Amino acid sequence: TNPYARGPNPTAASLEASAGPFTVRSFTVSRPSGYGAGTVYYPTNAGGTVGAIAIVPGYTARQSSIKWWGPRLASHGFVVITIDTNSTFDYPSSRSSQQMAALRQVASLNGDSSSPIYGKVDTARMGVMGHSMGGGASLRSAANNPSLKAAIPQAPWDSQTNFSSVTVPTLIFACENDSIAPVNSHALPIYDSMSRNAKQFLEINGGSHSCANSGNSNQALIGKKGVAWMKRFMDNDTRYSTFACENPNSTAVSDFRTANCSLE
Repeated sequence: TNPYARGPNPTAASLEASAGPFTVRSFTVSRPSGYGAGTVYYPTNAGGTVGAIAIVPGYTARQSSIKWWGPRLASHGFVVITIDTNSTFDYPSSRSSQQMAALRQVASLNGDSSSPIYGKVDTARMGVMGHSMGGGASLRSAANNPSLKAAIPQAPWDSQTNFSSVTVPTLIFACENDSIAPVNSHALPIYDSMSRNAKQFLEINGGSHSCANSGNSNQALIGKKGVAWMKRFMDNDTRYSTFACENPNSTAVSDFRTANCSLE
């Protein structure tokens, strides 16, 4: 039996719903260390320790742009920290350092008797997500920290596209009509550079640059795939292998690619 498995057996409906089975609470980090601000979302009743995920917004953006992931993931059994960066003008490398600092503070708070997440986190199981320059940050975090269990960059942007050293299971969300981080020069080549990992590419049909941000019209599909990816790879939960590795068969998807994804 998988010591990391949490929650009931998944269905398409359970993954497409606004919330998973678990009750979610949140709090603001009092003295953020290494980043600007943070909100921690956590399940109150997960039935065991859970992995943690740090999410970074893009340039000139704030927590609001990515915060829909907080409740969506936490309600399926993850601790999620959404952050503001030291400056909204920070570039990917700086964003990556702050993303890892956010994971470190979640791990420290796990050992803080006064924190709401005291003893709730399996601090060996961590993941990274982020939008555009925060997606580049997540890729840098994965390349520099191979012990990370999963990475989900959305509409990624960086000054380079070669992330060939990444061995972390990486799911890239791309927005077909993105004019800020065009898929042909960003998301697609970044996806194609990784030959050493489980990976996936899901492009949203007709999507603009913000197609996976808070308020998007595809939270059923995007949330299904993000939660399934984190379940399969952060929890080793093979109940989610089909949901994580399959073509979703959606008219909202204009391009789907995947490699080294079990599907068993």
